[PDB]
Order: sequence, then structure tokens, then C-alpha cells
Amino acid sequence: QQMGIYAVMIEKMILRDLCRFMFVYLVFLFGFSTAVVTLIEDGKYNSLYSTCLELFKFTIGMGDLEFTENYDFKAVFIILLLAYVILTYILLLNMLIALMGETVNKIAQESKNIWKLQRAITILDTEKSFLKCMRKAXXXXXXXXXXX
Amino acid sequence: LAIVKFLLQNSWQPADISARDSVGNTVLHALVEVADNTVDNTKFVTSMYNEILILGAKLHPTLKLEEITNRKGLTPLALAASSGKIGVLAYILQREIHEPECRHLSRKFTEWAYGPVHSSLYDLSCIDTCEKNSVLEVIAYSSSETPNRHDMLLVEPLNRLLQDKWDRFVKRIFYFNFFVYCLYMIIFTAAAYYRPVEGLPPYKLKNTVGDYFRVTGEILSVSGGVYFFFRGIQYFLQRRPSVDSYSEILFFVQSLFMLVSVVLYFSQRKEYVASMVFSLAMGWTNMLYYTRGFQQMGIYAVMIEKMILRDLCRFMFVYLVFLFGFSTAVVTLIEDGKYNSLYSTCLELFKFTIGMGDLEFTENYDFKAVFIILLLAYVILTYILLLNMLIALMGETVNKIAQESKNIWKLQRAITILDTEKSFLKCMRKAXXXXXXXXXXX
Repeated sequence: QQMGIYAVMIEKMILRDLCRFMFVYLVFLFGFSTAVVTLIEDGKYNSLYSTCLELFKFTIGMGDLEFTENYDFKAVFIILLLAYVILTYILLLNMLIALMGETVNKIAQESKNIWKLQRAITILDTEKSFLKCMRKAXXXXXXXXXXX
Repeated sequence: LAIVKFLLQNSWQPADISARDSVGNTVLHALVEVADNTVDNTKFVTSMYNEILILGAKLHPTLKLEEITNRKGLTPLALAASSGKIGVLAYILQREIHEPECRHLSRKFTEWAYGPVHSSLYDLSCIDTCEKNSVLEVIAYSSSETPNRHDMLLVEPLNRLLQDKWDRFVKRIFYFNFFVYCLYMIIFTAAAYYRPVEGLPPYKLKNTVGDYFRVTGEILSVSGGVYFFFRGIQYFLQRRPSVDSYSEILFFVQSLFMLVSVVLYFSQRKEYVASMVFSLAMGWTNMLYYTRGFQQMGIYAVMIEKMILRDLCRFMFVYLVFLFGFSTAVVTLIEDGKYNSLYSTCLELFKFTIGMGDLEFTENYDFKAVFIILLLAYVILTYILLLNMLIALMGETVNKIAQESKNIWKLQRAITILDTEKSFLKCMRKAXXXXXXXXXXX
């Protein structure tokens, strides 16, 4: 129950929140990385993939800031990197946490329903998927509230 | 009321029910002006309004009272909407009257009702009022001075009307615009990505497939650039501008950057590109604008805008202040080694915030314990205290916004739709509302 309800949040969190942050992250990272590749003539940081990977590290927590020397008009390259970090590493990562905080507040009662549903589906299937082997097939609940 | 009646009905001098005050306002205009969006306010204005109309139609049936414009060209409705008097605008939208002479006055007529079921019909003046103003048009591009502008779309006649268009024609129109824009981006990037390395551009065109392809892209991208600049100018001029409605400004700015780059290129300066690099970056981010009309994504984009200026802006000031102070304290500290330069020390100080902070980066400082104390304090107040604070504050902007940020998204689709039809050549387009209904209540 504690772990299963937790797993529901991970699934809920992943597609909607993670999916949303991923799109913008790909859009920002792609744009800025392209802007950088244009910027650098040589040194293997020219390759779009290579620049893009270097740009990713900023998000991971491994960002190098000024990784490559072989660029012209140096102040612009730094401006490009500072803007990418401010909008994208800080503004996004901190935003993602707050939005995650939202999915968590709304879910939990809903995420208990989902967990309850999942056990039911697992149980229902095994008996059906259990060969419909001999199994129970009266309900009553012991009760005591007064009301008296 | 009684005196309103006695004024209009008396034997001695009946009031002219349509007279205009110095500002052009009639009694219906004045009532709109006297509304203050409180529940009991709406209630009294709303029915005194009703009362005036009932008296107009009783006493002087020929008079189309609603239609009378104040000095500024505003019908009562259009004033209501210009000044965020929403309860009253909503009442006008929802007006329904049934009595002899009722039909001329009423806003909504209901026609099909089945034991379950109900239908509502809306006039509707606001959508089709090309000649002077539209309720949607007034709401869609409001001053942003007005106390209540975001709220208004919600009312049933306008909000449903807007949703209805998008399904029928407009969304299909928007996607083609988005797709067309996307290609412009791949091209701007592609030329820039593949631009020739060799100096003193522009180098003469090669007799190669690659030279032919890249050159088309460069021309296409600049041409793409002009479109925004032309569209942009119209908004400044046509939009009667005017830091509000930023997305248009960003589109204008990115294009301007692209234009400046073009001026530099023909000048033949090597740096034309730095202009180009800025122009390319501005464009991809502006792709974030195209998210709207996707409900989950568009609402999300509103939070990014809301988050950015107020929260990001606030954290930025203190961050610049702290980082500047401490960095200066450090430069003084170090005699030599290139960590003396204020910019260099400041950049080294920044890394602490990124997550790349070096702690003790430089040896060549005196009184070493002090330098470490300086760096530890900067980290404690500034990396941890700030970054963790920024997250909590962001958590706050998020909680307050979301309902508000849904209103903003709704507003943005409306503005996009309203403009395309107006900005769509005012091409032939719809210009009856009713809502299928079924609640009992029975």
C-alpha cells in the first residue's frame, strides 16, 4: 500500500509533468545549441550534437559554463550561455519542482483510487487468468455503530 | 425607481429618456458607469437598467435605446466591456424579456424545450458588431488598466462562441500557421548551422548543390524576417500602441535582430553573425508562443511567463546584488593571476550558483582564511538560501496563478482568433447563438 500508492505518483508525475517540461526543455536546448554551433568555427564543439551535449550538462548540474575557446566575439557567447542558464537551468528546474508539487497535491486521493483499481485488476485477472480455477463463487460486513 | 417613473410619466414635463450628458452618456451609459462589480451593485443596476428599457418600450417603442453611442463611440454594452463592468455586461448578454413589446428588448430567446431539456438563443451583437465595436473585440484587446479584463470571457455568450469557432474553422487555420512558422525556423538554423567558415563573408557563391541550397535558405530566412517586421509595425500602429502583450514585442525584436544582422552582412563585418546568433535563439524560444491553442501546453506556457517576470525578476535583482558585492570583495582580495579582473572573479563566483562552484579556485590571495570565509558566506546566503527560496516562491506563484493562468490562456486564444478573422482579411466568415441544454430542475 505505501509503495504502490507511491508508484502511482511516479506514473502520474512522469507523463504529464515530465512530458510538459521535456517539450520546452528540448525546444530551448535545441534553439540555444543551434545558436552556439553557428558561433563556433572549429574544435568539435561545432557539431550540433556535440554542442547540444555540452549544453545539456548545464541542466544535469555539470554545466561547464565556458567550455570552448575557439569562438569569435567572445562576449556574445557568454551572453548566450548565461541566458540559457537563467531561463532554462534555474527557471525551468525550479519551475518543474513547483509544478510537481502541484501534481502531488491534486493526485493523492486520486492516486489512492488508482492504486485500489490496480490491485483489483491484478486480482481479477489472476482468477480469470488463474485458469478460473476453483475459487469462491454470501457477503456481509461485521458492523457496530450506535445509533442506539 | 418611483422618481425615475415620475420623471418619465408626469403631466408637466416628461423626461427625454434618450438625452445624452456632456460625455455622451445616456441613463443606460451612466448606470454602466455607476457599477462597481459588487453583488448588490450589479443587482440594483441590472434591474434599474431593465426598468428603463421596459419604460422605453412602453412609452416610446420606436427608440432603439441600447444602440445609442456615448461621445467615444460606445454603446452601453461596449462601455461596460471597456471598463470591466462584467456582471452588467453579462446581464446584457443574458437579457431575456417576455411581455408585449418584449422581443425587441430581449437578448436571449429560448425555443426548443423537451421534458428534460433546454435551449438558449443569443443575439448576438458583440460577435458581429463590425460597424462600431465588438464585445469580444473590446474584451479581447482591453487596456489592461481596467480593474476586471481577464474575467470577462467566462460569460456564456462570448466563451462558448469562441470555443465554437475553433472547432469549425480556426484551429485548422492556426496549425497551418504553426507549421509554416516551424519550417522558417529549420531554414534559419540550417543556413546558420551550415554558413561558410571562411572570412570576409559573403564569399562568392559556389557552383555546387550545397551553395545553391544554402543561398536559398539565407534569402528565405531574411524574407521570413521581413514578415514579422511588417506585421509588427501594424500592431504598433494598428494596435494603437501603447510592456504588455509581450509576445508581439518578442516577435518584433527577433525580426529586428535578424534585420540588423542583414545590414551588417552586406556591410561585410565579420560579426554580422552575433546578430544572427541572437536572432536564431530568439526564434526557437518564441516557438513557446505557438503552444497556445493546445490547452495543457498553453496553460503551462502562461505559468512560464507569469513565473518569469515577477519571480525570476525578483530573484535576479538580489542575485545580481549579492554576486556583485561578493565578487568585488574578492577582486580586492587577489593581487594577480587573472582572478583579479572583476569580470573574471564574478564569473568564477557565478559557478557556485550554477552547480559548478569551485570553492577555492585561486591560490594567489593573502590572509587565506578570510577568502574562504568570504566564499562560505556567499554560498550559504546566496547559493542555498536563495536557490531554495526561489523554489518556494515559485511554488507560491504557481498556487495563486493556475485559475488565473487558465483565464489568461483563454484570453490568448480569443485574441489569436479575433485577430486572424480581422487579420484574416475580414474574409467571409460567420456574421444565432444558442446552447443545447438539459438540466432538471424538473
